Amino acid sequence: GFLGAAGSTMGAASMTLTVQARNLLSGLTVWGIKQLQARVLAVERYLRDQQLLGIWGCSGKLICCTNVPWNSSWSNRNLSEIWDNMTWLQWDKEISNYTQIIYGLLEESQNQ
Amino acid sequence: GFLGAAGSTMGAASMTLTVQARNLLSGLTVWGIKQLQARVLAVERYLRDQQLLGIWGCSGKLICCTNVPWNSSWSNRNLSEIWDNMTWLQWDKEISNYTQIIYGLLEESQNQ
Amino acid sequence: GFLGAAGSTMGAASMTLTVQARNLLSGLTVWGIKQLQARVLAVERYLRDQQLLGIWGCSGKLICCTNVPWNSSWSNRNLSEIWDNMTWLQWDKEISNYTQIIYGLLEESQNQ
Amino acid sequence: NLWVTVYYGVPVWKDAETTLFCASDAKHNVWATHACVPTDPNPQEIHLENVTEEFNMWKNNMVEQMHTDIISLWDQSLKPCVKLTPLCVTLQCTNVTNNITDDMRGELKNCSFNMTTELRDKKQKVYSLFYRLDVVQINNKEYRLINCNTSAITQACPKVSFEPIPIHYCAPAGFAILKCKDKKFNGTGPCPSVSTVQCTHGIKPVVSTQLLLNGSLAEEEVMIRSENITNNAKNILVQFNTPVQINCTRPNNNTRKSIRIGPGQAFYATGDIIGDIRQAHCNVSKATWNETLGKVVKQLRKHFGNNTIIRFANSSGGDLEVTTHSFNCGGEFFYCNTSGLFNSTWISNDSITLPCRIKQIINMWQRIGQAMYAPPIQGVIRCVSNITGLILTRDGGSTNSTTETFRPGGGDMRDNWRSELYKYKVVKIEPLGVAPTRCKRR
Amino acid sequence: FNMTTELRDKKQKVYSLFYRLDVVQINNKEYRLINCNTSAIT
Amino acid sequence: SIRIGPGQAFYATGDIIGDIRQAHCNVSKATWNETLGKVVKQLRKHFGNNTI
Ligand SMILES: *[C@@H]1O[C@H](CO)[C@@H](O[C@@H]2O[C@H](CO)[C@@H](O[C@@H]3O[C@H](CO)[C@@H](O)[C@H](O[C@H]4O[C@H](CO)[C@@H](O)[C@H](O)[C@@H]4O)[C@@H]3O)[C@H](O)[C@H]2NC(C)=O)[C@H](O)[C@H]1NC(C)=O
Ligand SMILES: *[C@@H]1O[C@H](CO)[C@@H](O[C@@H]2O[C@H](CO)[C@@H](O)[C@H](O)[C@H]2NC(C)=O)[C@H](O)[C@H]1NC(C)=O
Ligand SMILES: *[C@@H]1O[C@H](CO)[C@@H](O[C@@H]2O[C@H](CO)[C@@H](O)[C@H](O)[C@H]2NC(C)=O)[C@H](O)[C@H]1NC(C)=O
Ligand SMILES: *[C@@H]1O[C@H](CO)[C@@H](O[C@@H]2O[C@H](CO)[C@@H](O)[C@H](O)[C@H]2NC(C)=O)[C@H](O)[C@H]1NC(C)=O
Ligand SMILES: *[C@@H]1O[C@H](CO)[C@@H](O[C@@H]2O[C@H](CO)[C@@H](O)[C@H](O)[C@H]2NC(C)=O)[C@H](O)[C@H]1NC(C)=O
Ligand SMILES: *[C@@H]1O[C@H](CO)[C@@H](O[C@@H]2O[C@H](CO)[C@@H](O)[C@H](O)[C@H]2NC(C)=O)[C@H](O)[C@H]1NC(C)=O
Ligand SMILES: *[C@@H]1O[C@H](CO)[C@@H](O[C@@H]2O[C@H](CO)[C@@H](O)[C@H](O)[C@H]2NC(C)=O)[C@H](O)[C@H]1NC(C)=O
Ligand SMILES: *[C@@H]1O[C@H](CO)[C@@H](O[C@@H]2O[C@H](CO)[C@@H](O)[C@H](O)[C@H]2NC(C)=O)[C@H](O)[C@H]1NC(C)=O
Ligand SMILES: *[C@@H]1O[C@H](CO)[C@@H](O)[C@H](O)[C@H]1NC(C)=O
Ligand SMILES: *[C@@H]1O[C@H](CO)[C@@H](O)[C@H](O)[C@H]1NC(C)=O
Ligand SMILES: *[C@@H]1O[C@H](CO)[C@@H](O)[C@H](O)[C@H]1NC(C)=O
Ligand SMILES: *[C@@H]1O[C@H](CO)[C@@H](O)[C@H](O)[C@H]1NC(C)=O
Ligand SMILES: *[C@@H]1O[C@H](CO)[C@@H](O)[C@H](O)[C@H]1NC(C)=O
Ligand SMILES: *[C@@H]1O[C@H](CO)[C@@H](O)[C@H](O)[C@H]1NC(C)=O
Ligand SMILES: *[C@@H]1O[C@H](CO)[C@@H](O)[C@H](O)[C@H]1NC(C)=O
Ligand SMILES: *[C@@H]1O[C@H](CO)[C@@H](O)[C@H](O)[C@H]1NC(C)=O
Ligand SMILES: *[C@@H]1O[C@H](CO)[C@@H](O)[C@H](O)[C@H]1NC(C)=O
Ligand SMILES: *[C@@H]1O[C@H](CO)[C@@H](O)[C@H](O)[C@H]1NC(C)=O
Ligand SMILES: *[C@@H]1O[C@H](CO)[C@@H](O)[C@H](O)[C@H]1NC(C)=O
Ligand SMILES: *[C@@H]1O[C@H](CO)[C@@H](O)[C@H](O)[C@H]1NC(C)=O
Repeated sequence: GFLGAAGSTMGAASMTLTVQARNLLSGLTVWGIKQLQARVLAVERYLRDQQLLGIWGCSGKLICCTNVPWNSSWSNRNLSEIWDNMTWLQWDKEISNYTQIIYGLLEESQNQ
Repeated sequence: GFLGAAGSTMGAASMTLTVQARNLLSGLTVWGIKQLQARVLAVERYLRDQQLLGIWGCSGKLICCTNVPWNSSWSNRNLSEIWDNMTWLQWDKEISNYTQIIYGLLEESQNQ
Repeated sequence: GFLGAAGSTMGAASMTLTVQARNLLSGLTVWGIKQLQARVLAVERYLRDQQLLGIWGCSGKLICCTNVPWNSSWSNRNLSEIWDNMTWLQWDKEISNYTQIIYGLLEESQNQ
Repeated sequence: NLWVTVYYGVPVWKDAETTLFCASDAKHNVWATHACVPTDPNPQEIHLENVTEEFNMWKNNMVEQMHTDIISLWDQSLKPCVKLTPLCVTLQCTNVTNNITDDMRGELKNCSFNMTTELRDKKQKVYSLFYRLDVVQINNKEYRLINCNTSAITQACPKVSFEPIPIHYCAPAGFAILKCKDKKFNGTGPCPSVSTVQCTHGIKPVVSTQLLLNGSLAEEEVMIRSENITNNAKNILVQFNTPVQINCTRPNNNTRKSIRIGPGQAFYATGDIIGDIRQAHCNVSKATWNETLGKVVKQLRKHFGNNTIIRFANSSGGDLEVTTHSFNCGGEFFYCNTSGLFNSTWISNDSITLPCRIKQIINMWQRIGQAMYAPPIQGVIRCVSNITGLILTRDGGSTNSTTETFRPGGGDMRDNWRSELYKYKVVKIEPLGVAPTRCKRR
Repeated sequence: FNMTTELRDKKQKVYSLFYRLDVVQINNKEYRLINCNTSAIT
Repeated sequence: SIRIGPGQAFYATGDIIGDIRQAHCNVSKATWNETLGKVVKQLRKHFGNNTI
C-alpha cells in the first residue's frame, strides 16, 4: 500500500503513484489550535504543489510529458540503468543539485 | 436557485449543476475555534472531491464522459425512464450498492 | 519582481503573470487564532478564483481565449491604444461597470 | 453501447450533524450578538417543488446545540463581575414594619452585619433588606445567606441586561437547512411542502416555566404535540392560535445603595422602600383564558375520546422553580402561583390575579456549585407579555378511569426551544453522481 | 490546628494525621507544612 | 471531610483502626538473581571477560 514501492526500481514505482497521491490530503484550546495548524499546513503544501504543476502545464495529471530536452550534463546514465536498476531515493540524491535549473527551464518553456 | 431541481427529473437537473457547485466553498476563543474548524472542513471536502475528479481524468469539468462501459447488472432501466422519469435522490438509493465498484473501475481505467 | 509592471503598459505586464500568481498562496492563543484566520482566508480566496476559472473553461491557465465576442458598447478603443497606451489599473476603472455582464456571458457560453 | 458519465453538482443530500453559527440583526447583552455575523435584509428561501421530506421533532440536534450555547454564554457573562465571598457572615435580622400589608407580612427582613472596607485594617457596620427566601435562620435573630454552605455567589454586573433578543442559526458551506411549510404538521412524519434556507427565523431565548412567553403562534388551530401521547411520562406541548396578554408588576419603590467592600469592588444593597409595601402580582384576562382553555380541550378530545371528562388541576410537588411560573421581568426574577389558571373541569371585564414572589439568589440551569446575586432595580417595575403556549403532563389514572387530569409542568429548558426549532432540519450535500449515457471519451 | 469555616466570622479546632516527611518543626511541639515557605499547595 | 469555606472541602486522615505497620514491597530472590546474571553476562561484552 502506502510507500510500498520505496525499495522497488523507478519503473515499478511508476505504476502506484495514486497510493501516495491520496495519502497527502486526508490520510483544551491549546491542543485544539495545534491540531488545526497541521490541517492548514497540509492544505497549503498540497495547494502549492498543485499550483506548481498547473504553472508547468501539467494540471490534473500524475505523469506529464514536457518539451524540455534532457541535458546530458545532468546525468549521463542510460534508460536501462535508471528505470531498471535504481530507486527514486537514490535518483533524488543524484539530481538534487540540478533541480532548480530544471524547474526554471520548465516554467520558462511552458510560458513561452 | 440552490437545490431548486431536487424534485425535477434527472434530465432537468443536469442543466443547473453550477448552482450547487458554487454553493460549496463560500455559500470568545471557544466560539472562534468552532467556526474556524467548519471552514477548514469545507475546504478539505472540496479538495478531496477535486482530487478524486482529477484522478478520474475529469479535472475542471461538471459533466465528464468516460471509457468505462455500463454494466447491465448495475441497472436494467433504459434511458427513457432514467433521465425523464426519475430524480437523483431515487437514483442514488438504487445505485448505492455498486458505487465503489464503479469508482474503482474508473480509477483503474484512467490509470491504464 | 512582485507588482513590477504596475506602471508598464498592458502588453508589457502580460509577460509576468506568474510573478503575481505565485505571491498569492504562500508569499498567546489570541494572536495564534488571528494568524490562522488570515491563512484560511487566503486559501479560500485562492480556491474561489480557481473555481471561477474552472467554471469558465479555463482550468489551469494564466491566459485563456474564449468564444464570447467583444461588444463594442463595453469599450470603443482599438487594440493599438489598449495594449500599448494603457495600464491595467486604468483599464479596470473603465470596465468596472460591465464586469458582471461579461462574467455571466462567459458562464452561460461555457455551459452551452 | 452505454458509458458511465460523471456529474458534479447534483441535488442529493443526507442527514448529518454539524456546528451552526450565530447571526443577529445590526451593546452590553448576556448573549453576545455583537460577535455574530450581521444578517441580510432579505434572506433567500427556495421552495423545493415536488419534494417530500421526513421530519422528527424529538430527535433534533439543533436543540442540544442551542441549549449548550445558551449555558456557555450565561457562564461567560459572569467572569469579570464581583465575587461576594465576604458576604457569607452572620446577619442580625428583624421584621419589617411601617406600612406593610397583611399579605406582605414577614416577607422582608432588615439585616445588619459587619463588612470589610477598602483598607485591610478595619470593618464597617452596614445593613440591607433581604427577602425571606434568601436567608435561613441559624440557631433579634441570627440568619445567614441561603447559599453559604453549598456554593459561592457572584454579583451580576449591573451594566449587562437580561433582555432576550432574536438570534438566527446558519449552516456552513456544504450544508442546508430544510424547513417544513405544512400548517398542520404535528412534529414527526412526512412533510410534503418543503423549502430550503440557510438561516432560521429570529428566536428569542426566553427562559420560563409552565408557560411559553413571547413566542410563535400556530397559523390555523391550537397544536398539540407529544413524543408518545399514550405514554404519561412524556410532556405535552400546546401551541396557541391567539396570544393571551398578561401584565406583571412589582409596585414597590426600591432604593439602591453602593457599599465599598474592597479596592475597586462595590456591593449593591437595598435601601429603604419609600411609601407603602405591597405584593408583586400578575393579571390575566378571564374570558380570553376561558376561550383558550375551551379550544385546548376541544383539540385534546381528539386523542382521548369524545365523552371523557377533562379537568385541569395545579402542580404537584417539587421545588420553587418547577411548581411556579418562573420568569424574569426587567432584571427581577418572579415566581408566580398559577393555582387560579389551571383549576376547572369540562364535561362533554374581570381578571385573574396571580400572586408572585421575588428572589435574589438565583441558581440557573438546575446546577449546583454556582450562584448568582441579582442587584436591586430602582423604581416600580411593570411588564406585559404574550402567553403563546403550554407545557402539560398527564396523570396515569388506571383502574378504568373515565376522567383525565392535566397538570402544568416544565423544568427542562430543551422543551422551551423545541417549540421553536420544530420545523427545521440540517442536511449535508453530496454533489457527485454517475449515470449511463451514450457519450464516449475521445 | 484552627481552620476557617463556611462563615467569615468564626473558626473551628480540627485535627489530622501527618507523615513525618510532610511537617517541619518551627522552634507538645509546633510544626508547619513543609511547603509553606516556597510554594502553594493545590 | 472538613468544610473550609462555601463549597470547599478538605480531606484529612482520621483514625487508623487496628495496628499500624510499615508499607513495603516484595520481590522474588531467585528471579532477581537470574535477571542480574543475564544483565552481567550482557554487560561483559563491553568491558571484558575478566573484569569483576
Ligand atoms: C416580551 O416582550 C415584551 C415587549 O418587547 C417585553 O416587554 C419589555 O420589557 C422591557 C424590559 O423591562 C422594557 O424595556 C424597558 O423599558 C423602560 C423604558 O426604556 C425601562 O425600564 C428600561 O430601560 C432602562 O433599563 C435599561 C437596562 O440597561 C437601560 O439601558 C435604560 O437606559 C433604562 O435605564 C427598558 O428599556 C420594554 O419597554 C417592555 N416593552 C413593553 C411593550 O412593555 C417583555 O419583557 C417580554 N417578556 C419577557 C418574559 O421577557
Ligand atoms: C433597618 O434597620 C436600620 C438600623 O439597622 C434602620 O435605620 C435606622 O433607623 C433609625 C430609626 O428611624 C434611625 O434613627 C437611624 O439613623 C437609622 N440608621 C442607622 C444606621 O441606625 C432602618 O430604618 C431600618 N429599615 C426598615 C425599612 O425598617
Ligand atoms: C407509548 O407508550 C405506551 C405506554 O403508554 C407503550 O405501550 C406499551 O407497550 C408495551 C410493550 O412495548 C406493553 O407492555 C404495554 O402494556 C403498553 N402500554 C399500554 C398502556 O398499552 C407504547 O409502546 C409506546 N410507544 C412507542 C412507539 O414506544
Ligand atoms: C391587576 O388588577 C388589579 C385589580 O383591578 C389592580 O389592583 C388594584 O385593584 C384595586 C381594586 O382592588 C383598584 O382600585 C386599583 O386601581 C388597582 N390598581 C391599579 C394600579 O389600577 C392591579 O393594579 C392590576 N395589576 C396590573 C399589573 O395590571
Ligand atoms: C395590560 O396592560 C395594557 C396596557 O399596557 C392594557 O391595555 C389597555 O386596556 C385598557 C382597558 O381596556 C384600554 O383602555 C387601553 O386602551 C389599553 N391599552 C392598550 C395600549 O392597548 C390591558 O388591558 C392590560 N391587560 C390586563 C389583562 O389587565
Ligand atoms: C394546589 O392546590 C391545592 C388546593 O388549593 C393546594 O393545597 C393547599 O395547600 C395550602 C398550603 O400550601 C393549604 O393551606 C391548603 O389547605 C391546601 N388546600 C387543600 C384543599 O388541601 C396546593 O398547595 C397547591 N399546589 C401547589 C401550589 O403547588
Ligand atoms: C397558590 O394559590 C392557592 C390558591 O390561592 C393557595 O391555596 C391557599 O393557600 C392558603 C395558604 O397559602 C390557604 O389558606 C388557603 O386555604 C388555600 N386555598 C385553597 C382553596 O385551598 C396555595 O397555597 C398557593 N400556593 C403557594 C402559596 O405555594
Ligand atoms: C505476588 O502476588 C502474587 C499474587 O498476587 C503471587 O502469586 C501467587 O503465588 C502463590 C504462592 O506461590 C500461588 O499459590 C498463587 O497461585 C499465585 N497467584 C497468582 C495469581 O499467580 C506472587 O507469588 C507474589 N510475588 C511475590 C514475590 O511475593
Ligand atoms: C459586628 O462586630 C461587633 C464588634 O465586634 C460585634 O459585637 C457584632 O456582633 C458584629 N455583628 C453585627 C453588628 O451584626
Ligand atoms: C445547606 O443548608 C441547608 C439549610 O440548613 C440544608 O438543608 C442543606 O442540606 C445544606 N446543604 C448541604 C450540601 O449540606
Ligand atoms: C404579542 O402579541 C401582539 C398581538 O398579536 C403582537 O403584536 C406582539 O408582537 C406580540 N409579541 C410581543 C413580544 O409582545
Ligand atoms: C403525528 O402524525 C403522524 C402522521 O403524520 C402520526 O403517525 C402520529 O401518531 C402523530 N402523533 C401525534 C402525537 O398525534
Ligand atoms: C419613587 O421614588 C422616587 C424618589 O423619591 C420618586 O422620584 C419617584 O417618583 C417615585 N416613583 C413612584 C412614586 O412611582
Ligand atoms: C368558562 O366556560 C365554562 C364552559 O362554558 C363555564 O362553565 C364557565 O362559567 C366559564 N367561566 C367564565 C366565563 O369565567
Ligand atoms: C367527536 O365529536 C365531534 C363533535 O363535533 C365530531 O365531529 C367527531 O367526528 C367525533 N369523533 C369521533 C366520534 O370519533
Ligand atoms: C378552584 O375552583 C373552585 C371551583 O370554582 C373554587 O371554589 C376554588 O376557589 C378554586 N381555587 C382557586 C381559585 O385557587
Ligand atoms: C487556636 O485558637 C486558640 C484560641 O485563640 C489558640 O489559643 C490556639 O493556640 C490556636 N491553635 C491551636 C489549638 O492549635
Ligand atoms: C524553606 O524552609 C526549609 C526548611 O526550613 C529550608 O531548608 C529552605 O531553605 C526554605 N526555603 C527557602 C526558599 O528559603
Ligand atoms: C545468587 O547468585 C549468587 C552468585 O552466584 C550466589 O552467591 C547466591 O547464593 C545466589 N542467591 C540465591 C540463589 O538466592
Ligand atoms: C568472552 O567469553 C565468552 C564466553 O562465552 C566468549 O564467547 C567470547 O568470545 C569472549 N570474548 C572475548 C574473548 O573477547
